[PDB]
Amino acid sequence: MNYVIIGGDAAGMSAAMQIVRNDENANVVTLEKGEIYSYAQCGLPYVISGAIASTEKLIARNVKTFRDKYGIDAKVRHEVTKVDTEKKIVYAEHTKTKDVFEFSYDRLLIATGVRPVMPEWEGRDLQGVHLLKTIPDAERILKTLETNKVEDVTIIGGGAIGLEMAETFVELGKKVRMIERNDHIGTIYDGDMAEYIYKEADKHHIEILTNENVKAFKGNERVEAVETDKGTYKADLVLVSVGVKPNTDFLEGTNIRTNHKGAIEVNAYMQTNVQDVYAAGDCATHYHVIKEIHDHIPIGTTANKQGRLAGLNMLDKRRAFKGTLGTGIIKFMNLTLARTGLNEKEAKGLHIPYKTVKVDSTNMAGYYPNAKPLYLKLLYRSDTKQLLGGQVIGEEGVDKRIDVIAMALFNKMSIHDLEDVDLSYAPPYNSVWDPIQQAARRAE
Amino acid sequence: MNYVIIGGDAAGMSAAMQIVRNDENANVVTLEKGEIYSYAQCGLPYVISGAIASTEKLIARNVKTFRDKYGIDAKVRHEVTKVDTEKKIVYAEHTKTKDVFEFSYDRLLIATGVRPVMPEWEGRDLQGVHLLKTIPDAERILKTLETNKVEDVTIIGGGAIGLEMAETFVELGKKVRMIERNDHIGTIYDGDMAEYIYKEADKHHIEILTNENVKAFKGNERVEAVETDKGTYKADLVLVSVGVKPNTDFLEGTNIRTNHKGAIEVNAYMQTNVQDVYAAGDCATHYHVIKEIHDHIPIGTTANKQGRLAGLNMLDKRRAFKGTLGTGIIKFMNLTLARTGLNEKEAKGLHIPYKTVKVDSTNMAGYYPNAKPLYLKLLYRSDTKQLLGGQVIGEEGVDKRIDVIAMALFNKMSIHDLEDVDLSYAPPYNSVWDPIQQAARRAE
Ligand SMILES: Cc1cc2nc3c(=O)[nH]c(=O)nc-3n(C[C@H](O)[C@H](O)[C@H](O)COP(=O)(O)OP(=O)(O)OC[C@H]3O[C@@H](n4cnc5c(N)ncnc54)[C@H](O)[C@@H]3O)c2cc1C
Ligand SMILES: Cc1cc2nc3c(=O)[nH]c(=O)nc-3n(C[C@H](O)[C@H](O)[C@H](O)COP(=O)(O)OP(=O)(O)OC[C@H]3O[C@@H](n4cnc5c(N)ncnc54)[C@H](O)[C@@H]3O)c2cc1C
Ligand SMILES: CC(C)(COP(=O)(O)OP(=O)(O)OC[C@H]1O[C@@H](n2cnc3c(N)ncnc32)[C@H](O)[C@@H]1OP(=O)(O)O)[C@@H](O)C(=O)NCCC(=O)NCCS
Ligand SMILES: CC(C)(COP(=O)(O)OP(=O)(O)OC[C@H]1O[C@@H](n2cnc3c(N)ncnc32)[C@H](O)[C@@H]1OP(=O)(O)O)[C@@H](O)C(=O)NCCC(=O)NCCS
Repeated sequence: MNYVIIGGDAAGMSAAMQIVRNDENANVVTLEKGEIYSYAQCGLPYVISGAIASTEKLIARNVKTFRDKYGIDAKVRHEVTKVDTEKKIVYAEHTKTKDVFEFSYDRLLIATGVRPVMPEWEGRDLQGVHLLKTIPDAERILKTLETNKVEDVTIIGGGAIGLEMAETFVELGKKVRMIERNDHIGTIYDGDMAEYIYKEADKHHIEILTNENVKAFKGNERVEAVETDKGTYKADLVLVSVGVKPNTDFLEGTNIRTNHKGAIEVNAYMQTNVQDVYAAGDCATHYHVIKEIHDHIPIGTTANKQGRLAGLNMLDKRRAFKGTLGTGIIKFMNLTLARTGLNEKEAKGLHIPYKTVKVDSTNMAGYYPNAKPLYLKLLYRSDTKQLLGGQVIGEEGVDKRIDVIAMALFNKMSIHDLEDVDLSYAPPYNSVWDPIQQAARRAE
Repeated sequence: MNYVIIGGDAAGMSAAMQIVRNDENANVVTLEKGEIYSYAQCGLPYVISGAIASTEKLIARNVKTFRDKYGIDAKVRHEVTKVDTEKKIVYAEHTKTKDVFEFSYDRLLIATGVRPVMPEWEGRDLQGVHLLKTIPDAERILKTLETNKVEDVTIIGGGAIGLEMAETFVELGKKVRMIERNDHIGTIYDGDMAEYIYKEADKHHIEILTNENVKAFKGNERVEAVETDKGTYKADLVLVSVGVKPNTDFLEGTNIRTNHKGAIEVNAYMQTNVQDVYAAGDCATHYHVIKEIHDHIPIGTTANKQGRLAGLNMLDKRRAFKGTLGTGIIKFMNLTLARTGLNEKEAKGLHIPYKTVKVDSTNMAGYYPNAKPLYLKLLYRSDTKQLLGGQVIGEEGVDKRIDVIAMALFNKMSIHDLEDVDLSYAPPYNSVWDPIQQAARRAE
């Protein structure tokens, strides 16, 4: 009956909505550190590029609707600093006044996501050095672009956010450099597939520096350069995108179990090891359908799914989380980059015996106008032929293929079974055998 | 060792290639009535529209390649007129010289497809009255368009071909009318989804006539009008697209079993009831994954799969055909029209208890530029919640959704399990919950 939720975004409010819809007696208090509930972080790079009019467009439901329409007691500017799991009390600080409030719970959900990491580099705090996570973050980047002469941009790190932001700055007419981390090589794409990414970057004049270590950001009051172990380069704006950390520091002393990076362990039902405490989203671990271990792959689709499940389970509407597949998709310049399941680094790290098939193909009938190349790779088990993962790169029809591969991994299909599926074909959409099925046929 | 195949297209040559690849000693004779092997009938409307340079582009493999590279004794202009299943002899008549040849078989495959039906209308034979099946057919339509002054085009019938051809003639700048058969209402799309098709046709000034019966085609040497039971309309070119008949006429007298429309019955292994006689493609029946009965849904994806399977089984590499889902996709003007599994007419005819969910949604994040409307309908069993079928209509991202639905149907998934699949999401491709999942959530 008293439900407390910490975090006011995808996971926390997916949970809140379930409770509110399915328990009319429920007293729901939500605790959010900032001033903005339920917004699409994913739209941030597209507001910065100007493709979306403003950050207000990213708001999915405001705090006024949560309060007035749904009877949720949604707090803004409340940062939780401590949880007492024996007394069942949450302590929150008002972020302006610093006055302390306490909230009694019957069931608690931790839905506090992750934060971007800023390594301990000289110059970290120079004006124009940025992280990107929140609407205020995006506004500070725009403010730097508005109030300065920005021509050279350096991105530290790659991955989804780094690549999307490279595109965003290219589209804003900047000269973009990105300095990539070698600990992140092979983590998303195999090396033979990442080649298409390097080619596309190079084609659009995005300089990618490999095997080079940042050491300081240089400047007086603002950044003007980035220093690495191999040079110093002019930069008028630096975006740091090198990793994330679960926002779980405040739970120190609660006995709530955490993996090595600080993500909260959850069982099938979003429950922690501590009675009546739950977790969901980027702050929690994510059972992996193919690894069969609790991984950490923080994304918004998983966050919404786990938050919804956590709400249902907190109402005792028992329902197991089926897992994540590690699915990810990125728009990068002219290319779409998609992957799901295990890549080679992951399969090797698990000691799962696998083979691969790679096909350079087209997204549709080769004779049809504007058929575009499509590169597709599948991993499958050597013994049982179970499909393990796929990576797809090209300009069109990539999302279709990764979604089909995601479906196959979800159903634990053997690679050769993909040959039997009655997928759609007409000349404007596909070939009579889909690229996935042609790759399946080449498998042993 | 002596394999005889009748039909030199998708099913027949898919079989041929398997036999040739997997039996070094095999003597393969293929018998094709026309002069063209292995071509994409699907590309024909797109050659006619000018989108594809010529019919030559549609040829996948030459008879010269089959003969020289693969050692297949590929005959052209050989029309099989009878089969003696006791003596195991195939009788073919040369289409020009009328000479008769005998071919002895150890295993026989019938891969003779369907033919478009021309009802017995006065004027059937007027110049400018056309069927569309073969490359010569497309050439004759082009000849009519090149010579004759064509302004008004009438299409009799609908379905994929009628719709694709209405677009083709619009793009060639003609005034297009379609006269639709009421025996085919609800057979492909439910009435509520067909509405989008009528709106789209009307939008582009394609006049569609309903509950109106053709009576005659009028003209001198060439066609110039179409008469129905309600009027007579100018037409300089008529395309008739009212149904297909399996090309199995010639088998009368054998004991080879056929369904009511003449399609040859095949078991799991593409075998007829007659020892050592197989069938595949449009001339055969198609086991339906969801109906659990042998249907007839002639389409090129199925023909290639069945032909390949027939070749394999003819070599005793035993492999069962898993079935068809009745998947179909059409480009029509600005819309993509897709369906798979059962629609309401099919579910009702089978007495399967079902419910439906319909969602008016978008293909991607609503705040992202050029997000387009997406209309999606699912049917599911009211008892077990098994997904039964789906129809998807919209401008972009329709093929992706139907392929995901096809995968779900293939795996016999419950509608609510769709909520748990880790499908891809980024703002340019989808919403955080795919439309399929939002519809799934609305189901009982
Ligand atoms: C630039 C960018 C692009 C992205 N693109 C995609 C994409 O294309 N596809 C995709 O699926 N995902 C994408 N994501 C990720 C997706 O946005 C997140 O996974 C999702 O927001 C996670 O939801 P969550 O509720 O777990 O955490 P969050 O959305 O981070 O919400 C956590 C909330 O908790 C609050 N909080 C933290 N600590 C406390 C505390 N002590 N007290 C009170 N409140 C606290 C924070 O203020 C925050 O609002 C992207 C993210 C970024 C930054
Ligand atoms: C305009 C059009 C558009 C299409 N679009 C699509 C689409 O978008 N997607 C899709 O999946 N499918 C599409 N199809 C259907 C697809 O083309 C067919 O399903 C596929 O060609 C069927 O292959 P099949 O080998 O069984 O029959 P066919 O390809 O018809 O081949 C049978 C062959 O047998 C020969 N033959 C017949 N009788 C005899 C005889 N007695 N003796 C000797 N030879 C004989 C014929 O000459 C023919 O070449 C389309 C068809 C048309 C006409
Ligand atoms: C906005 C947010 C609170 C969603 O709240 P929600 O109420 O769960 O979602 P909706 O408002 O779409 O409502 C969904 C429910 O209403 C039901 N519903 C919606 N329309 C319906 C209709 N017309 N008829 C019947 N039922 C309907 C749905 O079936 C669904 O039911 P369920 O929850 O029992 O499965 C949550 O997603 C959020 O905070 N998001 C943050 C933004 C975000 O997603 N960020 C990550 C993006 S990277
Ligand atoms: C063209 C046609 C003969 C295909 O013949 P095919 O030889 O089976 O097809 P391909 O040439 O693509 O060869 C496929 C085989 O080679 C193998 N192969 C292809 N490239 C390979 C490679 N690079 N490395 C290893 N193996 C490869 C495939 O795995 C496949 O093997 P399998 O048959 O054992 O599964 C047949 O589809 C046809 O006649 N089509 C008519 C046109 C049509 O499709 N019409 C209907 C469209 S509507």
